[PDB]
Amino acid sequence: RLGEVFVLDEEEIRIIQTEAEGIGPENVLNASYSKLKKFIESNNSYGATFSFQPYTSIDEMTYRHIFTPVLISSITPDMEITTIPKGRYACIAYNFSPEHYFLNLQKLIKYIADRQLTVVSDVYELIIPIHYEYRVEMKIRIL
Amino acid sequence: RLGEVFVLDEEEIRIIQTEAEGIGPENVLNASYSKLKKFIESNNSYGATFSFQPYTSIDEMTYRHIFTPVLISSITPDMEITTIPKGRYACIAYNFSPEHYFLNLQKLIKYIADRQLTVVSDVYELIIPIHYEYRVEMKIRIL
Ligand SMILES: [Mn+2]
Repeated sequence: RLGEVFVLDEEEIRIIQTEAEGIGPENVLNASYSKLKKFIESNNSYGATFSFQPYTSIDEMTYRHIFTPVLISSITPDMEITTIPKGRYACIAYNFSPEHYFLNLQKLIKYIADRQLTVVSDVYELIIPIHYEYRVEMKIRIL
Repeated sequence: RLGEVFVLDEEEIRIIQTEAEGIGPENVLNASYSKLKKFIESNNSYGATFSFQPYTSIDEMTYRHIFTPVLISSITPDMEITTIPKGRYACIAYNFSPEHYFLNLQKLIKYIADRQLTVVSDVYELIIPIHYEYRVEMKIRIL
């Protein structure tokens, strides 16, 4: 159940997110996901969102928004309150590793190409720090 | 039922939206809502989104994203597919007029202050062109 696409029915998650001014996977892979954290320092797990495309290489990618799940007021603009709507999701979870990232993205991409699915959201990249290493849940909404 | 806050339970609307690079109400009031249209020319009604705050003046405001309801593929990034989640909304509809805009915003703002409600989204400004004049539906998600 780790390193393979599954389709689940998620409930809705409330989040706080902001614009990911330029930053992309290429930058996080040149460091740690700790980078995104910085954008949202103003919950415990964080994430990024990016347009779903059949990318042929990381460089083509660029994140759109950095977000964090919530659990509320006194929030400035430049930070938005939204959710990750309840729905059917194609998910692929793995332990973070540069080599893995692109590879898994490809699996998800292929999984949707075949199965001729219809995506209705961006790819959500959820980072979950594992403290005894990162856990990554890549998912995208489908119809 | 026109020019007063009501709370309804909307279903979910699928939309396409983009970043509203700087643009705000102050600019649309100096022209027509036709301005926003331009941002999303790449449905029939369009809209804008902005952070919910107890604004004391239009100038303080700046739009966040311009969007349009949908009804699907071959979409570039720089354009995002999302929704206006189903939920309970505090809505205020009126016929567009510069004088009205701020005034009604105030009503909605007051309505939430009293009633001590909890908003969980940005203010959605839905523009509906009336062709025999504009119709504006200002709404924000509540808990
Ligand atoms: Mn945005």
